[PDB]
Amino acid sequence: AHVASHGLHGNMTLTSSEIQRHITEFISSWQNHPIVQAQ
Amino acid sequence: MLQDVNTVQLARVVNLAVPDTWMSLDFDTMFKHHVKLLPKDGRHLNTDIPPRMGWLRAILRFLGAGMAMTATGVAVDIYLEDIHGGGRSLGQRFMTWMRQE
Amino acid sequence: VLLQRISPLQIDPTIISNTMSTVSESTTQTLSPASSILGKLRPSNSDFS
RNA sequence: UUUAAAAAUUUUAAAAUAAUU
Ligand SMILES: [Mg+2]
Repeated sequence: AHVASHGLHGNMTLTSSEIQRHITEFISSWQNHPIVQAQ
Repeated sequence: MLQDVNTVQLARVVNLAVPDTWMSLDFDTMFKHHVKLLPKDGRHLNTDIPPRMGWLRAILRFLGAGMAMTATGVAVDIYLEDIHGGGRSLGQRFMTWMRQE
Repeated sequence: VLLQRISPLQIDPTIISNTMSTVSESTTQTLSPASSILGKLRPSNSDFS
């Protein structure tokens, strides 16, 4: 689980740090939104 | 006006010189041929360096040669391994410092 | 086990590395087939049983 | 049709350590 947390999904040998940080910010943004969840 | 100023700024920001004890040895060919910035099994997408940041190869050759000369035994071929962040990110880190002068 | 004891073959997964390190590809590019297969393949003589 | 070579200058003025004339 720790190495999977390291990599994008496992390895990090197929993702530039540019796109990697972009998608990390994207996922962190959509993390807790309520789309992923009186008479 | 010639000799664009991306080199003087780094030369003024960083203080990395050849120590005293290396004066009797042949460190020049060690810098040139035996500290390789292309890692052993090819490209990595992390060790890539942007085209307009050539000064970073200097610091990389520093760190390779020092880490190789520190250990006992024989001097060995040392290859670049991985840069956390990335080539461009580390270059931007050095470049803000060079700019702030 | 006894196949390992008898067989003359010997799997050394540095052939793959030495053949993939000679690939010519640029650096201003966000994809690299050599690195991709080296990651997918992971040559290591840990478990070739 | 895309990439890239990037400058190797000085003699660097002073203060400390070491070697020498
Ligand atoms: Mg005398």
